[PDB]
Amino acid sequence: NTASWFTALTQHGKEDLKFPRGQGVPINTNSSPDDQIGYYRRATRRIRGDGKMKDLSPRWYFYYLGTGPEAGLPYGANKDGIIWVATEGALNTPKDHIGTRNPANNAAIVLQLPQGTTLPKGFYAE
Amino acid sequence: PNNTASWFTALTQHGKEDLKFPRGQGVPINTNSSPDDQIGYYRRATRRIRGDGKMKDLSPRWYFYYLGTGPEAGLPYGANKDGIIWVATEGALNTPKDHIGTRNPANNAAIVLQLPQGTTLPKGFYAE
Amino acid sequence: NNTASWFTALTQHGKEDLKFPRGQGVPINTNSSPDDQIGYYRRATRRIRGGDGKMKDLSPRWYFYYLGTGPEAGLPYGANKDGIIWVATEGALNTPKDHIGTRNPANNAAIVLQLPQGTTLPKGFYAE
Amino acid sequence: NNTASWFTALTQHGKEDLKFPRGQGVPINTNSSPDDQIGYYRRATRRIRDGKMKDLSPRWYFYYLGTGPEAGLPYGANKDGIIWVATEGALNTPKDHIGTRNPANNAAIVLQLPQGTTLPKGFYAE
Ligand SMILES: CN(C)Cc1c[nH]c2ccc(OCc3ccccc3)cc12
Repeated sequence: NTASWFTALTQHGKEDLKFPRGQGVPINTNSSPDDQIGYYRRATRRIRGDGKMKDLSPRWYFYYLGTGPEAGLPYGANKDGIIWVATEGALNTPKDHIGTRNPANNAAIVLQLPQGTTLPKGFYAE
Repeated sequence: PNNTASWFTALTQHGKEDLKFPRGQGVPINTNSSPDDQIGYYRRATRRIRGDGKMKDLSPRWYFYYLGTGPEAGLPYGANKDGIIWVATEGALNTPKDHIGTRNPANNAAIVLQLPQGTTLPKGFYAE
Repeated sequence: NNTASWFTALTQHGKEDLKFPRGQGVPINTNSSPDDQIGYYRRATRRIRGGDGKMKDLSPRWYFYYLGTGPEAGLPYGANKDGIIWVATEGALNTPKDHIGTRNPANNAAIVLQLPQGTTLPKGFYAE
Repeated sequence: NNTASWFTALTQHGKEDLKFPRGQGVPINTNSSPDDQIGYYRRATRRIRDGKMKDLSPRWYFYYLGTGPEAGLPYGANKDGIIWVATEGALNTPKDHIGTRNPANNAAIVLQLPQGTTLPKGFYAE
């Protein structure tokens, strides 16, 4: 059982998450500038108040390049539910030394975006 | 700064009943806490949202706060107030849990809420 | 002998594999104890001859089995195996559940798969 | 189906082949139990193209007992390119519950040995 190192973004709108070029990577003080590159993956949630199934707001979780459920996807690969982000000067190499989080040992880092970042309409952290 | 929060994620109600747990159950599991500390209250949070152009009432959410902490930190166990329901396990202490306090959401993530062994939640409630 | 899940299958009508948040996803079984609430879903894929005469896959079915029972009775909880996903209810014992075992359809109907109130499912799956 | 070691490789830059003392050599995996700390390293030499053929430094990959390209080998099995290792407290049972890694959805774990572990000469975790 693995997990993102960070908490999620919640989507309230109808369109997929998308950051402008050069933003989107959560702050992690234990990472280096080389490490600042990854993807957000959508997690869908469904529940049962009597209209059978109700789709809740999707959530989007960040994973460093080369880790997570899509560890094998190269940066920029087109896949539904996957969107790519990177900071200027980050290296296009797998971040196996960071890997993913095991919740039995570490709670998620509160997701925080760098000063001046623009979240698209409808998206909120926590 | 100046951000207070429940230590746990919310129980959302899509049914019509207020939250209620049979006496002895209903406090979420917190591996960083003792059985003395298993006492507190859920508190109701209302919300609206915008479908579009429609002042759309949303599903109530309930948040757990340990006894003596949170928005009703001053209220004693069992005090009657609309939007507040009480919960505790057997053998928990009727003492304020100031050492646990509330969560700083900038500093710590919420604990996803899970009722302990053999605890069901009323119809129309779900964790998220 | 040869046996069956105690429960009817969950069919995957979406691209997403079956998954549940920790604590969630064990089928409701009034004949069962909170100690027993631990197991796995196993994907069963069927092929069929299509109208063009080529084999083609049907929608995958996911069958629940209590821990220590069924086709993967040898696996400990959390084992890594394609087509196997794990579920456990808060406070279930990580012990093999050989006392409840698997079903003989000769003398036992399957229990209609029902998930506890407030269970979050992935898209493509439906909770009756 | 086609899988990979859970860990990055040990590269043999020298002429010593792997060998650890009693109870040493199992990589640090916090998603495993004292029961599981048992398995083998398997050599993987690669060949590269002045226009002749060329060996590179052999890469040793760790596979838990019961898993990998030699999953049907019991502990202590004698085979060229196979070295065996176990921690005190481990079980001599196939660890199919760990299995091997699909790189599509899991990054490699950087191979790390516990403090005090002794390595032969010429061996490095790149
Ligand atoms: C939150 N967890 C602690 C749940 C967990 C309990 N017992 C496990 C055994 C294996 C596992 O994941 C398999 C695995 C992971 C990394 C490397 C090899 C194999 C996960 C778990």
